[PDB]
Amino acid sequence: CSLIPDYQRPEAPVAAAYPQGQAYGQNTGAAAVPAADIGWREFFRDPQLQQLIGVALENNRDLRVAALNVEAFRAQYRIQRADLFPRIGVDGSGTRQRLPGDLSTTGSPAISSQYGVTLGTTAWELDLFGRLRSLRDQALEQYLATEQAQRSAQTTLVASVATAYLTLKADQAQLQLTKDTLGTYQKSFDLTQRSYDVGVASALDLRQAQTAVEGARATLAQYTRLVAQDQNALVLLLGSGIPANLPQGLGLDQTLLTEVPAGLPSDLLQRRPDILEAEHQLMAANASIGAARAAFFPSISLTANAGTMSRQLSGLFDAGSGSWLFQPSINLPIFTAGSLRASLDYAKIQKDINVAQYEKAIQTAFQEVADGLAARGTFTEQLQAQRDLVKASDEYYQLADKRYRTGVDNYLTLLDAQRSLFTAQQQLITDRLNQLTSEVNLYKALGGGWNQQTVT
Amino acid sequence: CSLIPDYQRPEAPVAAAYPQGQAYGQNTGAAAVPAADIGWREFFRDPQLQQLIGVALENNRDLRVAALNVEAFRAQYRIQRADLFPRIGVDGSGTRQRLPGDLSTTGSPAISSQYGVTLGTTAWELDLFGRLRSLRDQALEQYLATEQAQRSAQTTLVASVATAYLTLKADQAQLQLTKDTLGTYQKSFDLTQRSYDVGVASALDLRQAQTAVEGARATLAQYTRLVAQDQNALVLLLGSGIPANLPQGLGLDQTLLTEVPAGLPSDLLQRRPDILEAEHQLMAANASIGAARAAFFPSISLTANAGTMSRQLSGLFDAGSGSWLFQPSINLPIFTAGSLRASLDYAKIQKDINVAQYEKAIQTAFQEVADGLAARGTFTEQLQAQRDLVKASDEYYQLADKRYRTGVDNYLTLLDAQRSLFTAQQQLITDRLNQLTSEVNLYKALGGGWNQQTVT
Amino acid sequence: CSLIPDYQRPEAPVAAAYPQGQAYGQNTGAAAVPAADIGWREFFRDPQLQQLIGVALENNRDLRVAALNVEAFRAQYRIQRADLFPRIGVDGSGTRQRLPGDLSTTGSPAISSQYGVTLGTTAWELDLFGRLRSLRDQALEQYLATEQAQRSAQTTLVASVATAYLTLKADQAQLQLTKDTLGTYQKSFDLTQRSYDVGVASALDLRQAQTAVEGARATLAQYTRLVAQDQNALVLLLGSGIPANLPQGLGLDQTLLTEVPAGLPSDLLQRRPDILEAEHQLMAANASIGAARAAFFPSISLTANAGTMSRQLSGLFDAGSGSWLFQPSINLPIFTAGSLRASLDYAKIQKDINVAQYEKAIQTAFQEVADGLAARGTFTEQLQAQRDLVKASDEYYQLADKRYRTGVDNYLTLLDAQRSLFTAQQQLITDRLNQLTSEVNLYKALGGGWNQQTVT
Repeated sequence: CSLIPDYQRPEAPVAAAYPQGQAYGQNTGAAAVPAADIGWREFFRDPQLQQLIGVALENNRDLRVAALNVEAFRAQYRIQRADLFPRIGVDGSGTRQRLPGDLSTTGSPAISSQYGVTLGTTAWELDLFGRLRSLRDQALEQYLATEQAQRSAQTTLVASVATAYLTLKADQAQLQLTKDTLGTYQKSFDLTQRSYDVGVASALDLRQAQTAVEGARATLAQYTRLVAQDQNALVLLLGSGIPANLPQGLGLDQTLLTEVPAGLPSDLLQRRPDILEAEHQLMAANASIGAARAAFFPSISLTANAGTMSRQLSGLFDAGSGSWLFQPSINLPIFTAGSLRASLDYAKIQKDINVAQYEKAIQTAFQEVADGLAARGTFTEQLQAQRDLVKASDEYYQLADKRYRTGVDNYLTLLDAQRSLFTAQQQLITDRLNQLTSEVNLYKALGGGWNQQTVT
Repeated sequence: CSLIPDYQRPEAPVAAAYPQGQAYGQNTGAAAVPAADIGWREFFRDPQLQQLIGVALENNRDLRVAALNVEAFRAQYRIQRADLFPRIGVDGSGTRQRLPGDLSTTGSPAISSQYGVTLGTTAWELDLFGRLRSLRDQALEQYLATEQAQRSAQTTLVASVATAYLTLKADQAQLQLTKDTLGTYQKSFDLTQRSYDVGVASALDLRQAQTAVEGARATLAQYTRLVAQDQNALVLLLGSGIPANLPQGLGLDQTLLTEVPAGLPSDLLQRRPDILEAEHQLMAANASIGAARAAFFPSISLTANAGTMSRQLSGLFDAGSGSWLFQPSINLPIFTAGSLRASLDYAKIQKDINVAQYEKAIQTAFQEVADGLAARGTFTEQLQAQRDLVKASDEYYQLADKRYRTGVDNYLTLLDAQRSLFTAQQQLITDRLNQLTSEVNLYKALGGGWNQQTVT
Repeated sequence: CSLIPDYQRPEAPVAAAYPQGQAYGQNTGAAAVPAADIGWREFFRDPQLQQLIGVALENNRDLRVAALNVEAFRAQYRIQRADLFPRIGVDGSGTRQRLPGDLSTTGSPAISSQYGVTLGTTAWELDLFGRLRSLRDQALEQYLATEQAQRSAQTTLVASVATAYLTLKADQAQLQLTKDTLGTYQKSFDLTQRSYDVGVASALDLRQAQTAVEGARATLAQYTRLVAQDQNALVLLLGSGIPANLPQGLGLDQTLLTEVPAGLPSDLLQRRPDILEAEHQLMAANASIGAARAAFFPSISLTANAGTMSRQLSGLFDAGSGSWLFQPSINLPIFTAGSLRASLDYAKIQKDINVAQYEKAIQTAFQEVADGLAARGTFTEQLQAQRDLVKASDEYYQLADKRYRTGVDNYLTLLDAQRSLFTAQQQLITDRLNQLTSEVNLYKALGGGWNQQTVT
């Protein structure tokens, strides 16, 4: 017997379609090559990023823990596996008691005694109704779950490494942008000083100019700090130092990511690792019901022997001192005070809990992918507008500087255009960061980067 | 015996009063109907929200896990409960050994053997000094704790659902506000273009105008994204789709929430579920001391029988083969190497730990409610000022546009007034969101929304 | 025997040096007095903070849990310790069975029986190959780990208390700054009203002025809220009320912190408590290998007696009813179905897992200190620039107000200078907060504030 219930994978409690509305492109339906199947070496066009990910998979201690845990759980399966087979040792026993007259063989106070090197099993449980086999398959599903948890952990690592790298690249651009800008404010301030010296620019003009310089200096210090803290974050996720002979990277203006396709909600159940994870736990919960069911049914047990017994140690390995034992022990529970029913309620409840966690994982997955698509339907429009804003801000700036130098107009307008230009450029860098990050996370949420190369 | 210590609920280590200072309204003292007692159907005036909460309580997988866990722990109580009663089975034994001559009945190598279908108990522990009863009441308090954890989980769910909904409603307003505003910037830009074509507005004016348009376009894309991600967040907390025939909602200008009263700090100990939770764990810790104390005291045990024994299987259900057994086993420990004292130290330490966690929960609760009241004493002033800022910003805007069109004044002033108006309106929406959120959280922290209707 | 493997502390998988680059001061190399050794009473120059920390160490429930847990784990060690010594009780047994004729002494259905108050041990495991001693030293390392976790918890508490206090002091300054500023906007608005009444200032001027007033009012309400919520946060971390007779504090302009030295990366392995923590867990993992190894080797066991036995209860404490028992039981496993190998794989895997967690803790520590130094190499430049920005902003303001009052220039410039001044001052307060916080955290990450006074 196996008393394990049949397993029916529960109904995905999400909509058949990903959402629609103003924020999303049209649903692309079924995907020839699911996003879960696209290798990260392919998804990440930047060759420098690729190597970094590689380093991280080799060296990152959290992922290393996740792989070790797969082994831990296999070892656990191997323990339960062994449990269906008899433990056989060499049991060298030896009683030597003094009894009183009213209990002795003689009738006066005697000293009886025995000895016995044997070979056999004690209390071997014979798995007729399948308590152990159930516990075993429960351990197997848990191993399988832990296998999925590793893949999950990897996809999380890939996403974090790419993000840490992109964040670095962003802040490096902010810093460089700030460098150039400070140079320009210093230049403008010097021109304005020569003008003030010569009688033309006002003290107010000069203070305004100074104001732009100092604000830019402060931002410079900030981004210098952020760039460095980004490297520290990346080195941590790598689990070792930044390699010394990287290929050249790609700038954020270039194309960094492969378009990965939406797929259908239903692909998550076959392809996202933490959903499979949760499913395995459910199947483990389900196997544990078997165990609790078997506790009702009769329970075979067995001690078995062969060896040499004697009255004194000296007669042990002497001819015809041979000994053996054979002893079955069938047991059928009849009255628990509900204990066995309660243990069975417990196991079913545990299954129900895992149904619900499995549903949850599905729901979470939907939400994250939906959000990914909300980003994908909106960031192209946003960057396009933000780029227009930079361009116009820049035209605004060119005019305002000219109108100021020429005496035609005031410093306040120049100051206004300078701020507008600098904040738009910073913001443009951030928007591009956020849009890259949304796709990275979308790739992770579809089923991510477990594969190095695309699987056909 | 029960060797469980008397339980004295520890002293609430918080101030008798909620704080005072510039940030708070006067303490309202004792509350006729404690906030914990106000049903969410009453606290939440918005009928659309009400249904959404309802959907969430039916469908949310995390709360479903919490309820299942209550059952899990009841099942656990039922196990310990059963443990004070004898396990009675049908134990069909059967030895068959070969002994040597110096051990046999004969004096030459013999094969002895027995068989015996019986009915009785093995090693039934008789609970004189109460080890089991203690373990049992420990399981009962844990069940009670888990009951409180569900209520806690519900109050967390109510708070999150209301928040997710309000956040949606806020972003919907931001989006609509942005829509209108873009329309106005487009309109202004077109007017400024006709003016430029006709010789009047300057190129600078035109660039400035353009600048407002593009910034507004970018914000539009952003809020379109946020509105959608908000729906995704709400659908997740609901644990199913947004229903298809909702009542009409209420706008954020309208009255959304019932005024809930402060109460006294002391109400938290009778009414906040995670404080009661922590208390039950403390009472469970306390019950476990009983268990460890009993390990010192003597320990009755019992095997009992009735059945049919025989020398061969064939004589089992034959007349007068009747058999029975009765066997007590009192045991008083005398020398542990401190083990039993250590086990008792452990249990007391575990109680102390739970005293401290119970105190903590109280302290956390105080802090959260205090913060709630800091919000309640300040958000009315803040919104009032922010509304004034909108009004004045709007007057500022009307004038600046007029002065610009009329040639009386420059585009920079118009641009300044346009930004001031738009950021104040956005900020006003956010402030109202934050103030609603503070009360929602305050309601949760007082003891929340476990009840559907107000309890009298 | 101890079958525990030799322990080699793993190689610190971080760079020999802390990072260099634009963000960092030169590496200061080895430190005469490591930062871990500087007492918090010394590191924190503010006497009011010092007392607050003191209060927190006395009263904070989380740290109290951490200390109790050290005791819990010592108790656990004491349990395993006791396990190498024999449990000796008083075992008052007593069988009374009815057998059938074919099993009885007589040959017809008899009722045999025995009784026996004794004193001795049951199944005392004799630790030849060291299963128990291993389990014991595993419990000792776990105790040691938990000891380190307390220190860690303290250093976290010190850092949080200082931070909560600084955050309070910051917001108090923001609030005061806002108070003064509002006073100035009200003053300016009144002057502008008298000007408008008298025919000179324009309606636009007046609206602009109003705008500054209302924005300042809203900020006032906000910081009033934040100041209070900060106190609530501090009171929580203290685990009791704010004392009633504090020394006077220090303002944020003053010197608050001792310069703590970098040290070398290598100091973290001897001095950061959670790294030592992780090491102890590793040494515990390592000790558990011993246990699993011993399961292969033979296994001595022993029951021993002295007492009084009899055929009837009435003969127990009668002369020459003396009884005793002596019974060894050596056992060597021969066939497991790989179970014992699997259990040994498991224990080694568990060691490997702890190698990796130990490495991780080191890596995390490096990252946090590196970040600390990135702050230390950049915040002096940043504050210096931000201070310049305040100064210039203030000059800008003085001029703009003068040029406005005098009819020489417009309100927009005044408005611009007013915003620039107020946001720079707020920002300056925040930067100073962040820079203080970085050093506080840097001190914590080096090895923190376990010591009250500097250790020589």
